[PDB]
Amino acid sequence: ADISRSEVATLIQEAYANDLLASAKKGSTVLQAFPTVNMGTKTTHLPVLA
Amino acid sequence: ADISRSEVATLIQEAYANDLLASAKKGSTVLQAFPTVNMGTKTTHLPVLA
Repeated sequence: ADISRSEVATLIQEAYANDLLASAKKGSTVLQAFPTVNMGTKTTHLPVLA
Repeated sequence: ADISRSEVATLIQEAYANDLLASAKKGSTVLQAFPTVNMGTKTTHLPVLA
């Protein structure tokens, strides 16, 4: 009688797009706000006036 | 059997840093605010209308 969508299967293709995929990534706040010191070991001692 | 941080003892040296040590020193307010005079002797007389 006629050709439905099911009767032509994969001769109609379904497409892909990635317009919604690219989520942006956010850094640490405290690395942006405060000064860093590089440590070379587990402990550093910092004298402060008291 | 395995090696712990405590089992390594003082092969791991603790570090030091002076980052937090420095503090800015503050001068007298009155030496900023008022006109000063260089004295050459203990006592100076300044007459005023009374």
